[PDB]
Amino acid sequence: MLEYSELYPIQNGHRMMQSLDGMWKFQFDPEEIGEKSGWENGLPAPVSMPVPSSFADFFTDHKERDYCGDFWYETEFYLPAEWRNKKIWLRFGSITHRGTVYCNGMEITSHEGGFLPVLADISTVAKPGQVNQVVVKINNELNETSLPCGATKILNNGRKLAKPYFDFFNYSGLQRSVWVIALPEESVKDYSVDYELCGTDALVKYEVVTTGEHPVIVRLLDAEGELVAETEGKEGILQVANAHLWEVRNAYLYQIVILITDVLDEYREKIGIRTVRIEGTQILLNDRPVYLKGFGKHEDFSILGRGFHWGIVKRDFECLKWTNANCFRTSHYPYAEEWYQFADEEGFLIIDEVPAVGMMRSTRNFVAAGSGNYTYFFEALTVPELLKSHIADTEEMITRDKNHPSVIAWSLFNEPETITDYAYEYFKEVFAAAETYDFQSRPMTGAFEKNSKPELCKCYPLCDFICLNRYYGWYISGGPEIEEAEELFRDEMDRWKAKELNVPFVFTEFGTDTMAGLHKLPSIMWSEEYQKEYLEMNFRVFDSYEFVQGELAWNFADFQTTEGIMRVDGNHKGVFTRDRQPKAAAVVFKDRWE
Amino acid sequence: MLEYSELYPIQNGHRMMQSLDGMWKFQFDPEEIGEKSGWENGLPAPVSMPVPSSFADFFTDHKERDYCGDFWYETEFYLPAEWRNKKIWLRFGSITHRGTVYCNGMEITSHEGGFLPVLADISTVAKPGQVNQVVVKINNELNETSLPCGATKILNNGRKLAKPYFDFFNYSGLQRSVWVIALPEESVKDYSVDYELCGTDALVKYEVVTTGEHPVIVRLLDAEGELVAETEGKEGILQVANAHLWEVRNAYLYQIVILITDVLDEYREKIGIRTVRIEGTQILLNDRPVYLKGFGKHEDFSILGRGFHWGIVKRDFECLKWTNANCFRTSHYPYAEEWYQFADEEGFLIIDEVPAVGMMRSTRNFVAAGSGNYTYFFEALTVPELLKSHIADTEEMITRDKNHPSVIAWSLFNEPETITDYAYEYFKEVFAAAETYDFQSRPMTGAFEKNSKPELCKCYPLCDFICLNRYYGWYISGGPEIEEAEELFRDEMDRWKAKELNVPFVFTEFGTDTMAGLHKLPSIMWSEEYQKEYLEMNFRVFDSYEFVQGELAWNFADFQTTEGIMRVDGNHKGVFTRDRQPKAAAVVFKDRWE
Ligand SMILES: [Cl-]
Ligand SMILES: [Cl-]
Repeated sequence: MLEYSELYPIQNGHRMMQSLDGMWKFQFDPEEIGEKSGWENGLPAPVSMPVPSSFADFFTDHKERDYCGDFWYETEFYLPAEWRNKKIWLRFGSITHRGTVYCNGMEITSHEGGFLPVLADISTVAKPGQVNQVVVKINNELNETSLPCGATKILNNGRKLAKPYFDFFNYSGLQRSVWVIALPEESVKDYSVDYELCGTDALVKYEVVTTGEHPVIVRLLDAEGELVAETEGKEGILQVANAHLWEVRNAYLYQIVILITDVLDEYREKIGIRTVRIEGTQILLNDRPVYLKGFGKHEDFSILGRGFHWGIVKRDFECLKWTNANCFRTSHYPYAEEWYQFADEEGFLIIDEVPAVGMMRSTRNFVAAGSGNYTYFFEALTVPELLKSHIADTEEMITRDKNHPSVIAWSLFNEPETITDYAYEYFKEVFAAAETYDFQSRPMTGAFEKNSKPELCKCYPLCDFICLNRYYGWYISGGPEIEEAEELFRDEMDRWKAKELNVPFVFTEFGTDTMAGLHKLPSIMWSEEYQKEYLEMNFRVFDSYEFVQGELAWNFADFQTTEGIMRVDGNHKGVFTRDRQPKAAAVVFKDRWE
Repeated sequence: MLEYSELYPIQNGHRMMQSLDGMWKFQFDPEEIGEKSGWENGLPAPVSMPVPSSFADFFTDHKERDYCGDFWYETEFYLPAEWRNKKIWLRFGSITHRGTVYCNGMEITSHEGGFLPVLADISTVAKPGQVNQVVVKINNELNETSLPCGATKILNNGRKLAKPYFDFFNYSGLQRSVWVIALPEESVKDYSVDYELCGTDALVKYEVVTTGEHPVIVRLLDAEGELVAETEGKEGILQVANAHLWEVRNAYLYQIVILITDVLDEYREKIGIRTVRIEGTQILLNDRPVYLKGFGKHEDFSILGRGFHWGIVKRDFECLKWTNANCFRTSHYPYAEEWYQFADEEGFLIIDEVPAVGMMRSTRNFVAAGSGNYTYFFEALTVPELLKSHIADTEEMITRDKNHPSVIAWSLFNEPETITDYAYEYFKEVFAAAETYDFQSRPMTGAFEKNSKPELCKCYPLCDFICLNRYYGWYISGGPEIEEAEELFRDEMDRWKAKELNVPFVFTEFGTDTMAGLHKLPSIMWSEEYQKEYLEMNFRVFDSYEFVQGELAWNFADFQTTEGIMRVDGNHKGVFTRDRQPKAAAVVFKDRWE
């Protein structure tokens, strides 16, 4: 279990917080001489770099956009003098992909994983009342011992080029907000809630972790601040009579309030009373079935790359609502915590995905996810280091996101090898670990490439429901062969039906690249009309199987990828353009999903 | 030698001609029951179809655009009564890809090859003074015994889908003009001219073929109609003193006049006195070196497909002149005869290409032309039938085009297998046959894919000069690897240099797909800026080798291809858009080629 708290920062009497967002100093370190040359003390010749954002798309030259290797940030903040006697942490929403944090010259901690928060305890070096310095050494290379997976090519000048095993640009930097926070010396470290429904009434079971021994009181407030339940102890049950349940696209948020007393700490968070259970082939939310309708997405916008902005969230949610979606998948990595906060208010359902993408050794991975070629990926001697990373990223993800009502499943892989017992052994461990970290035991899943065929795949028995990525009519029998493609699709769904697994299937990826404004009569692959015809055919197949309980189309919006001959300025399978405007097919979803 | 004349039709006393262009009747024959059901007599339920044009892009539904198999045309013309006693032929500029011609109910002839004229002698069935009927059964399937090569997929309904081994849409139909012509019973069938330069003076050596025994007189007129030479005999030498030579981008056309006498026939054609010789690594035109600057092209325009229109020629030549080009390659098939006629007036140099494309078994042939995978193509038992077709298409091409001054080389293959003695044996025969059909023995060549490596290729010793297709910085080390690509290019050109072959090299294909209006700073593959950077780098490499004597960039204009995931509405490697407007890179050529 973890040496820090994953809880979002708040500001009350006992807990303080100050934003470090703004313009930082930035400098590339291509010869990797920073540590030995005093950069922990300040950067020798930096530039200005916005935070949060991704560094790549600001520059005007290739070597800098495509930089791969070591690079540094530095900034300076004044701590209020009133934060003596408090524990003081730096909280980075993310450090992509790995980094060591230095503060006032001292190395505080290093982290691996570029999509989950990083906590640095600077209590012993922070100078309250004075100006303080923070310096972060970051690395954005890809390998097969960390997620997401890939490789690093050295070119003739010795400069490094990222060669990912995934299909999305390797944005990196400090992409999410950065805080400095003050906690009490005895503090709430973690807590977990589970829900039971008793007719109209409800139980909120909870457990609490603290950095101390003092008694804990837990209060639960309704939307208007009035009290509805109170229990003493670090373990308890809250009784909410005539409970107001969090519903799909109709949220109700209670407020939990955790206290440590003699009052030493207070933590407050919005939660939603709802239950998630798989009965047979159905997904039950509050004991009634739900059908998932929505999109795979990316944290991706012009200029900012993966940088968080609230304006992107607002628009992306006003578009999801306009299509009448109810659900999205945080593909292929946990998002910024603000996305889940807002999903909670709006009643969207989230499949939360750990970044286990790239577990097949292929640099053009999307044509290759149906080629039939096994890459011997889980037979290699780096696999134990990889497994340790994957489990640690699952643990940090679940701890961070488990108390959001919108999060209803965990996706623990996208398009890996599953056709050999080497991969069963691997994934069995991962699921085992995820089952222990989630106090609610909500459904665990992953998304399968076409190569994980019903006859050969070893891993679908680990899944509570099964997610399929399928491109019938695009990478398989596309264009004039599109009727062959429908058959082949039905052929496979027939074989899955024949297995009588009695579990739900969700299509988590299907789509066509579509250039906005390419019209052709008759339609051709890449036009707007072909996208509509494609979707109308996948819909017919989905609607032919009682156990298909969900469609998450790929993608919500055009996004940026590694450049290559099959990628025309990124990936054009969006239903919206990258500036968040709808292609002709968005209307297809809107109508179907009403 | 051939049972018909390849000479363009003219109209004088002795030779008459009438156009059949207009709206014809058209009908698909998917069950292939036309012959047995009386369609030779008239079509049972036809539609209207323009001639010349390609049928595919008129329709609004897939099954008809993508039709593959048998299909029929029919029209009706009145012959003047005055054409009794004349021999009467139908002349189709083309019938793509194969066809049997019926006239007034009788089968006249069938043809194989879809890019060269088809002559049908209807003398014995034509009814002068009445209305006559012509009916053509056509087939547009692809195989490995005819050119260009491919395959035919049967889908689940039994309908056929063309699966070409080449990268261009399988347009088909009656794509060029169609005449009915009247000849004298004793007529000029063929003639050939060769040129010698004697200081300021010149010799036009000629031979003539007739369908008879009567004496032949040959006259040569200058631009203004005045006489400059006369010789009796079917074999002769014309002495032109103070000759006016056809020059690059500065043409002079004399007029040859062939007569049969007692006067029984007259044939007239414009020719240009010029010489083509390869001395060492130089291409000499009129004994001085020339550097080829221009484009590979296609017969390709919106709506019309491969249909000929003079307006396309005019605009395409006003664009070539604007880029300061001097040369193009009729890739990948002989064009309509009007293109060469106009090249003669404008002084452009032409590499004339027989349609020997597809001689490697691959349906995504352009990523595969550098993959390294041999397809065992010339070891197969269809190869002798294929060779017979290729030689017959070379023979018909050369006979048709040999007397154009603009035609200065023959390309006899594009991107075939060359790395085994199976293919040497094949191509040795082809060159042997082409050498016999060309009275001027002008240079013979072909274009090589990257897979025909210097160490392995068996076929470059047959070539008078060597043509290379290379995509360094696009299908090989493109994008951020573009400096690796330059090296690799130089590595190969170094190996060719080391072979000290002392022959000229012409790059006949290099380019990048470029979406008009995609700008990015820094540039990415597919943008307009990347095209410029690509070209500026290939130019540096070309300019580093004394023996590179030509650059023909691919392509002059965006054109239509089989639809697929790597083709965004056709092929975007044009320097012009398909509507004949310039991308940013066209200006690069303009400046370099002044
Ligand atoms: Cl640059
Ligand atoms: Cl249709």
